[PDB]
Amino acid sequence: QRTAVQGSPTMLAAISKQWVRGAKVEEDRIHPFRKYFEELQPGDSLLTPRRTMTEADIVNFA
Amino acid sequence: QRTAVQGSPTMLAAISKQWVRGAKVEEDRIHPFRKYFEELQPGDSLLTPRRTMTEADIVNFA
Repeated sequence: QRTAVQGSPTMLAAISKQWVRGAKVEEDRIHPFRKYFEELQPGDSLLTPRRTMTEADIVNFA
Repeated sequence: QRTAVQGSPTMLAAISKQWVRGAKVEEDRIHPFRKYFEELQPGDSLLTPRRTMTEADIVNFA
């Protein structure tokens, strides 16, 4: 049976057992790549540091 | 016999059978480096695209 489910993205993430855009995340101060398959959960999240783009980056990449 | 030939560059190119500065050119929408010797004519010309110089280029080349 095909069923459309409406709600907030966190509710839809819990219903789907998959993270969706705009759903609550969880941060762990362990990088997600260091976790084994069983230790990972949908919604485990990492905010990286920043990188400022330069004209030098355009030149070097091209 | 040595002869001085005065005229427009285009006339001098046609007389010389060599292209000279300021003479009419022919653009062909096929890159000139793809033509065999016999297909090439003096005056076959290509305008390339542009490249903007940057401080990064000075640094990288130095």
